[PDB]
Order: sequence, then structure tokens, then C-alpha cells
Amino acid sequence: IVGGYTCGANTVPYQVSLNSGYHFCGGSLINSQWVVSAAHCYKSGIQVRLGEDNINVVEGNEQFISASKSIVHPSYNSNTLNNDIMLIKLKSAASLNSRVASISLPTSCASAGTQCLISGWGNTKSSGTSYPDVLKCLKAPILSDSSCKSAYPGQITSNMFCAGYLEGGKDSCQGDSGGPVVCSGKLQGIVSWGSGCAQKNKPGVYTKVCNYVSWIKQTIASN
Amino acid sequence: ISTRKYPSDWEE
Ligand SMILES: [Ca+2]
Repeated sequence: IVGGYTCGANTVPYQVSLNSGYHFCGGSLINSQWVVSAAHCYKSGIQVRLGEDNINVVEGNEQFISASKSIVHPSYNSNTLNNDIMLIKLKSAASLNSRVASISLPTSCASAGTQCLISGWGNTKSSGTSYPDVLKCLKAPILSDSSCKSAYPGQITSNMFCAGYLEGGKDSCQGDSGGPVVCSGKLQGIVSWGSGCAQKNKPGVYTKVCNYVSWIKQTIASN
Repeated sequence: ISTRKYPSDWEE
């Protein structure tokens, strides 16, 4: 997260870390046994880390649980990043408490101009690198489709939306992928891609979750 | 199109 703020411990209790001997992506807990992330975060032997704030220190709210299944969207395309969504099943159910809780799926797609909370442990600089210990937070608006498609001509599908600030300074970034965009208590977005981070006229692009709710519920139903 | 995995999409 560039130009954001320290969220404060466990103020985002649906946020998880995907770990392979190091944090590489984020995710969102949607029930005790299932997590939502980006398809491009896919890899074998993932450890899901729930209840994290400082990913580099044991603070005593962590549940570390191994992924038992990874289900990439059947029509994910790694070149266009269309259908950049993936479901992860935990090997054992998380213990749901105050600092570890589900986020709700949306009933409807959100609209341009809504403010959302975007969070993760990604980079905080738009030039060079600085990686935080603690979870970062950003309030950002969903952009019109017109401005989205104008920022990235020919690269925005019906399953993506832009969110952020066209003047730069405030964005998601490397390390945030797979993490949540939450608008009025629903998961509307997944950190996916952009050109650079927090660059002028290059907003964050996010997977449009509302398009996927049936497929998510049926996938959970049948696995 | 640069994905936002750490440290990068291409670095893996
Ligand atoms: Ca920790």
C-alpha cells in the first residue's frame, strides 16, 4: 500500500497472508474454511496466516493453517488477467473469534464513486522499495468504466474495475495482490494489477468480485 | 500489466 495508513491490529479481521516461507500475496476469509485471493497468487504448499498484524513477529492471535485445495477460476487467463480469482480451502477450519472473521460477499455490484478500504503488506514506495511489518490501509474510490478503460486502453474487461487516484500518490502495490477491496462491508475487489504503483493516470485494477458470487458459492458447495 | 504479487510476478 502506497500513501496509506497503519490499519491497527486486527481492525481488518478478514485479511489473510499467503506464505511460502515469506509473504507473497494477501487474501480474504469468506468463511471458516475458505479464502478468496487472486489466481496469479496460485502456488503449491501455501500456508494461510490468519489473525496477522505484524507478519514478521509472533503476537499471539495468529492461526497458521495449510491450504488443502486451490481452485483457480476455470477461465483465468494469465496474459490478460481476466478472471483473476482463486479459492483456497484451509486444511482445518479457522477458529472464528473477534480478530479473525469472515467478510461478506456482495448481493450487487458496487458503483463508481463508492469509497472502499484496500489493505495489505505490499510495498509503500512508488520508487525503490519499503515493505511494512504491519498491515496497511487505504481509502479509495471506484472509478468510472470510462476513466478505467481510458487509463488502460484495450486491457479492461467486464471482470475488472479501477479504484484509486489519477493524480498518483495512493495505490496498492507488489505484495498486496490477492488482498481485499471492501466497500460498505462487502468484498467487491481483489488486488490484481496496475502499471507501476501510485503513478499518475495509472490506477489500481481489481478483480470485480460481484461477477463471481454464484461460482464461489457453487465451488464451496461442491468441495 | 504488472501484477502485484511480492516481490513481482516475473520474479517467480
Ligand atoms: Ca504476527
